[PDB]
Amino acid sequence: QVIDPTEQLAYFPKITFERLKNYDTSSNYAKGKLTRNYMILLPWQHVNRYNFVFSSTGCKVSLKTCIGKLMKDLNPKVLYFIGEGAGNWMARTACEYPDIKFVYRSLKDDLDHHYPLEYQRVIGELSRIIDSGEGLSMETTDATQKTHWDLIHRVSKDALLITLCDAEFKDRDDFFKMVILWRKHVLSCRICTTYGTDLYLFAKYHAKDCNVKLPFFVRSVATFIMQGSKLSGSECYILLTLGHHNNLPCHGEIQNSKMKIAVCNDFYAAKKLDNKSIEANCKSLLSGLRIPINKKELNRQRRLLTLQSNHSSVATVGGSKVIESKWLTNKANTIIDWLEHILNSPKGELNYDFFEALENTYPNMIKLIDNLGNAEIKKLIKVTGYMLVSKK
Ligand SMILES: [Zn+2]
Repeated sequence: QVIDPTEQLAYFPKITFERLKNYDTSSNYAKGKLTRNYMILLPWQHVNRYNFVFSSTGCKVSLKTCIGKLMKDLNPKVLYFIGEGAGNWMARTACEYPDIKFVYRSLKDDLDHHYPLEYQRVIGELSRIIDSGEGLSMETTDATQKTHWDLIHRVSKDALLITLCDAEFKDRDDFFKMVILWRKHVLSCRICTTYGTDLYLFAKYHAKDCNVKLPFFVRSVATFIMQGSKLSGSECYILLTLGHHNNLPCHGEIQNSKMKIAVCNDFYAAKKLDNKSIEANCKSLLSGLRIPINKKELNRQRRLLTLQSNHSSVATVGGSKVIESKWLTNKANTIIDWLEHILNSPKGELNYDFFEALENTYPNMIKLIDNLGNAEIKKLIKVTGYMLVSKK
C-alpha cells in the first residue's frame, strides 16, 4: 500500500555517459576521428531496460549521475518535466531525490502518453506530482506554445531552477521555439526573475549540423552523450543556462564520444530484477510468455502455436480470417525463433561487439525486422536483455 523510493532505485541500471564542458576558443589539436561500423539493425539500447514497461528514459538519463552537483548546489524543491510521456525519467528522479515535488507536462496529442503511467507504476501514488497537467488543452501542454509557459506556475510558485525536456521535436526550429520561450519566460516571469539568472534547461537535442548558434542570451554549460541513446543517431542532452550565447554541439564531436562509449563500455545490468515488470514485458511481446524463458517454455509456446494454427474457419460473418490470423502466428514464430537463438547462443558481455555477433549469427535477421514493428522490436530487446542477464 506504501513504498520507499530508494529501494526501487536498484531496478534502474547504472548509467555510462560523457560530459563535454563548453570552454572558450579551442584545444588546437586537430584530433582524429574514431569510427566503427556495427552491423546492427535492432535497438540494443533497451538491453538493460527489462524492469520497465511504458517508458524507460530513466535507464538512459539520470539527474544524480549527470547534474548531481547542480542538484546539490541549487537544492530544488520542485522540478519541471516537459515532453515527459509516461514519466520514467521523472520516476528515477523521485527515487534519487525522495523529497522533490514535480510539475509534469506532455503534449496531449493522443498518439503518445500524456499521463505518467510509468511513474505511477514505479512510485505508486502520484501525490508528489503537484501538477500533472490535468484539465489543460493541447496547446497549453505544447512546449513550443507561449500559453504552456504562461500556465506552468498554475500550482507551483517555485522558480524554474531546473527544467527537464525530453520532447522529440518535428524540426530544430521547434526546438528553438521551446528554448526561446523558456528564455522569454525566465526573464519575464515574476517568480523566476526574483530567483535570478541561475536557472537551467536540460534538454534532449539531435546534433545534425555544426556551428549552429543558440538563441541570444542562451549559453550551453555542458553536453552529455548517453550510452543509452540509439547508436545510429546523434542524440545528446544539453544543459543550458542564461549567458552570452555559444554553439550547439556539433555532429562530429557527438559521434566520436558516442563511438568511444560503444567500443569501450559495457551496459550495466540492474542490481535487482523486477519480476512483475519482466512478466508484463514478456506478455506484451508474446501473449502468455512465462518466466524463466527456457527450452521447455519455448517448446510450450511452439506447442500452443501448432495446436492453435489448426483451427477450422467457422463464425457468423467472414470479418476476421484465419489466413489473416496466420500473420499473428508468423509474428509469434519470428519471436520464438529469435528467443531460441538467444537461448542457444553463448553468454557474453552486454556490449555492441557481442550484439553484432548475436545479429550476424542469426539467419532470418531481415525477416525479423520486416515482420516485427518498431515497438515489438524494442520489447524483443527488453526480453533478450533479461535472457542474457539470466545466463550463467
Ligand atoms: Zn516562472
